[PDB]
Amino acid sequence: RNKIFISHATPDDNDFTRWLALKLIGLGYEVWCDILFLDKGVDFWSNIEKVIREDTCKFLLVSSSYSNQREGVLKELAVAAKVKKQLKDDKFIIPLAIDEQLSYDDINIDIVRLNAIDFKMSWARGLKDILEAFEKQKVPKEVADASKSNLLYQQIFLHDKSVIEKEEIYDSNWLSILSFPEELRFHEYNWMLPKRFDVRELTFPAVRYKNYLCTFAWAYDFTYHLPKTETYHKSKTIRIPTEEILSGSYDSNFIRNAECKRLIVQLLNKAFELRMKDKEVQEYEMSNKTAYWLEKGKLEKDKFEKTMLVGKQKDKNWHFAISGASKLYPFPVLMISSHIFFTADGKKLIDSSSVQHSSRRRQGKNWWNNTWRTKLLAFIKYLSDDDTSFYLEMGSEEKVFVSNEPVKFKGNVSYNIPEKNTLEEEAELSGFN
Amino acid sequence: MKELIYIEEPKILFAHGQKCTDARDGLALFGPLNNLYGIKSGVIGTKQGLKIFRDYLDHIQKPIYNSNSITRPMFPGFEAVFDCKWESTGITFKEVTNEDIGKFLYNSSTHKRTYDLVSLFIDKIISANKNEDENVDVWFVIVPDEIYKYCRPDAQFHDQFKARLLKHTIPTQIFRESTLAWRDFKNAFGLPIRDFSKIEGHLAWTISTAAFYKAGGKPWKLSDVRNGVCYLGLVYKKVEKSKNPRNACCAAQMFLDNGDGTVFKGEVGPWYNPKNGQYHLEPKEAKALLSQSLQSYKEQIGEYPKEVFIHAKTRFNHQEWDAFLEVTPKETNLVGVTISKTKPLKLYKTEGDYTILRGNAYVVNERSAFLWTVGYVPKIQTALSMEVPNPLFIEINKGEADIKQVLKDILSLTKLNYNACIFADGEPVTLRFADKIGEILTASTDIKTPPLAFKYYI
Repeated sequence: RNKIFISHATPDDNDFTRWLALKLIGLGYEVWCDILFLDKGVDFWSNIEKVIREDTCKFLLVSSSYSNQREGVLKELAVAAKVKKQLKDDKFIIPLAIDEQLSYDDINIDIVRLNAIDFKMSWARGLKDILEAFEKQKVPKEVADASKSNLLYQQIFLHDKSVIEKEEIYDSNWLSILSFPEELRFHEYNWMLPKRFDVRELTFPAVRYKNYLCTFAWAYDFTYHLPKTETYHKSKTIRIPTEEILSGSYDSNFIRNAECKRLIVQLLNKAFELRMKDKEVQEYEMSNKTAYWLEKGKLEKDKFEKTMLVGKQKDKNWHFAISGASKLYPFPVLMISSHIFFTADGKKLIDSSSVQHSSRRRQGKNWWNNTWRTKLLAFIKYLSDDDTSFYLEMGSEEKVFVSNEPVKFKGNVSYNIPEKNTLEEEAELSGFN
Repeated sequence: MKELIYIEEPKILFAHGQKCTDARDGLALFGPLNNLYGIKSGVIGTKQGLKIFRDYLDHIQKPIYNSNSITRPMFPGFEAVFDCKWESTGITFKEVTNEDIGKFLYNSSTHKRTYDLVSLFIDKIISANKNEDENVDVWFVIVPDEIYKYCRPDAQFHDQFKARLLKHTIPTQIFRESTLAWRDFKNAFGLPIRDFSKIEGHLAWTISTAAFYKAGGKPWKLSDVRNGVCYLGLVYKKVEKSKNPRNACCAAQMFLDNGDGTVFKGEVGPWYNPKNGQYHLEPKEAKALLSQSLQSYKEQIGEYPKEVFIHAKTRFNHQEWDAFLEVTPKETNLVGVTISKTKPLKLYKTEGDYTILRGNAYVVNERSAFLWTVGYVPKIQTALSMEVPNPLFIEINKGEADIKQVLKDILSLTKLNYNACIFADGEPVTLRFADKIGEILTASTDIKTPPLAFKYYI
């Protein structure tokens, strides 16, 4: 007989039972209680009674306001008293006074006369007193072993909270690119480019690399502010296949592969920036790139595709938004970054940025994986021109088709989705780290 | 298909050779790795601050419960976890009257106010360590929650005060009254400003494991580690007061498996590049820093590192590495790793509401990868980061190393935050305290300090 049996008001005293049982098992005092036995049978009370009558050597009793009220605690107490009388032992029962509110009178009449080890001041002092008594009463205990406590704790509290070998499919914010213009052209404009002329403000993207003009557009594609180009000769222009550049096989001393790829990146970014002008999507200036959102009332009830892409938070209106960047390694894609932009009425913008960031964090708190995914996909499909992709305008004949369906990633191990307890608890909380 | 890889939880060694992932489960269940026996306090603050500290110590002695004990477990009580006596009986309390703080707090500009008030709270501690024969393990600075409120962000009182103590090597822990007596401070309504009620027990955990650590404590240590893994963390801070835009300060946090890192303050010089805003080191100071770290490691361990991973938030140029590869023993493998934070690769999930797991990683190539240090962890049944997790881009910029090994090391280095007893963190410890250590270094520029552990930095 070595088990240190404990009775408590579960689930009112599960934490204390687990802590004390693990401490006593680690120090060698073998323990028994309702917890640690999740494989409960049809008749658990029979096994509990058998343990108390036969196997238990000491009967600790978690004494709390709800310990005496609970019926199971009282039944276990009565069985303990019966066994104690059968054994004729002075201290076969030990009340652990863990609750301050439990008054002297409120203590159950069956344990009022039994001296109670104190835990109200400190759990450590109570454990010291219990160990001192167990030494005095010569309670058996094996050599100290803290490995068994670890294994039991893992098997009990960490059995339904371990990753599972299950496959999950994730939707990224990287939107593929289907086709590029056939060739990239470097025009020999030389003097035809006006001095101190900002090529950024052009109908089509163009980078004034060296003395040339690099772009996918044809030589005559621009004539409004460049009339002299009507006399340009296509013989001087240099054509580099885009497929060769992307594949990297292209090698020439005029320009290295990396610079060409950076030029293509800038061209794609400018193409997206120009293309979003045609769409009925607003503009918000980020730190370096640009962000695009939807104003109030443009959609029917702000619910494109039955997805709320605009709504109201307190006195302001939040609009979901995106921002586009370009990547070519390891495969050409458009990076999309979700944003939330908060407006006084739904058509203007909030000048301040601190309010923007604070409201962004506050609204992100209330949104989660499904909301972010749905809003991003809805916005991207809104920007679509057909059911397959949307096109950016590089030239009069050349266009870049950017898909509207993000690249699919896959894991190998996953978990199980419990109820939204995190949403229930984390809600309305800020600044606790 | 852009397949991902899962890298298991690093697992952390505790007392009696017990390996548990959560910081505050194998701590309570077993106890600290090193069993230091006395945390005699030296609280410094107002009398009301002393009362708050005494009441909070009495609370800590008794169990404190969390509303959600599945995610934030409880605190069984200090002596029931750390098996050492930290009570209000032994305290070398040193008083500062309210008017004393007031006269040093009303100095117009935050500049003079902060300097004078930090000197006020520093002279007392220096005198206590000098002229008293009762050497207290840790000095607790219970600052009333008006210095933190009135004297808001050199800035960052918390940082300047800790920085002007490296020469004296006084292990100190700084607390705010609102952090301790959060119920007492309340807004216009009856609801306290900082509602810790659902995480009250959590507040008891971090406040304890930190205080134990600064009192010569080693709460935990990495379990699986290689024989010589010296991790260098190159912090960086532009000196805004310097007339030269190139001028900047740097250091190097050296980490073994022990999780207690040594800070090697560097030399202030032209390390900034305004054209592209990239920290870079010239051959002379690069060699100086590497030699300092190498000699310190040899002295502490008796032999030179077998491997040396220098983590940084930017890319090392060729001058830096060609200097590093010179002052380094042939029998050594030097690697340089760039750890960018944003690098947009958000991975939303089609299934439901909860976020992606924590061990998932996307390996771009043999020299680049993405790691999800934040998100949802089954053990906590909660998302470490709200919203959708942001990945972490890791590239082996210089040197030859296995990308999977670097990813595993970077994930393991997230479990070494003694200051906050949490399951894990979103950054490796080498660069986690980069801004904090940078501000500390900027505060302490003229004075040159030797290699010192974190107990005087964080």
